[PDB]
Amino acid sequence: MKHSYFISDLHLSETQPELTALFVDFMQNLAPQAERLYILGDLFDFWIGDDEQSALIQQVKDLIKFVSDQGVQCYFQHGNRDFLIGERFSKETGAQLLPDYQLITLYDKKILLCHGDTLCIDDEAYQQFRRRVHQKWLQRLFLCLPLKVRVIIAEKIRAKSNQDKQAKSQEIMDVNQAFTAEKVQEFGVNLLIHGHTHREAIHQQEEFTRIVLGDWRKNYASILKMDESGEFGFIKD
Ligand SMILES: CCCCCCCCCCC[C@@H](O)CC(=O)N[C@H]1[C@@H](OP(=O)(O)O)O[C@H](CO)[C@@H](O)[C@@H]1OC(=O)C[C@H](O)CCCCCCCCCCC
Ligand SMILES: [Mn+2]
Ligand SMILES: [Mn+2]
Repeated sequence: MKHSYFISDLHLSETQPELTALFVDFMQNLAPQAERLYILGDLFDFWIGDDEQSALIQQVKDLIKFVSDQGVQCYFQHGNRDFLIGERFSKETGAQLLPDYQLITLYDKKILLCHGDTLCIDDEAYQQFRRRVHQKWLQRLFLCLPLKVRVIIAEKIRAKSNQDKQAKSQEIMDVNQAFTAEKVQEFGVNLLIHGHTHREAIHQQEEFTRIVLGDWRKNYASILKMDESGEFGFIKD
């Protein structure tokens, strides 16, 4: 039974070693038997450049490389927490980098993949911040700074973002339905998979189905599985 997995929004961090354990069990016991593994952003709590080094980072890279070298096709799509991942991280892990939208053909299904933050177009404060940090010239500037200063910048940008979110309603921090519907029509799909919005769900709209990967918490790993029988669903337990 050929099958593939979809995960996102793990936000791996030394502060939370409960998820890393869940990630190790998934990568060592289920991922090797998969045909493809897609990681749709927010694998790390934050990413400040491909020269980051730590016991947790070298662990996570190893798990991806071990799954990849066994013939599993691994893909990474950027999230908002780790959009700085580049060509070096891709070579070290085997995970091929996908653009912010990617149409795939899997098990006779046309599927649109994105992280999910580009669909929250009513969060205008976030979208303006997203346009700035995605400019290549400023990213080259940021990566020229020493490793230690970028971490504090990241920890404080994280800190501000935690404040601004409590200033926002839940509506504008979720996906705009009309825009999301237009995306699906642009790519000609009946199936859309994304993360970012934290709320694991499967919405069976009339025109299409929208699968939402949830956050990983200490007691739950959100893992979507599709197989060649055309079924899909989240690995419970
Ligand atoms: C080239 C520069 C490199 C910088 C490297 C950055 C390294 C760290 C990046 C991770 C931070 C990331 O969490 C910020 C973010 O995206 N938050 C949005 C998101 O909230 P989450 O909890 O992360 O899901 O989802 C929420 C719902 O959609 C959304 O609301 C949040 O958006 C925010 O809260 C952002 C704040 O509203 C504004 C942020 C301003 C902070 C400083 C801006 C200065 C611009 C810096 C330019 C150099
Ligand atoms: Mn996100
Ligand atoms: Mn996230």
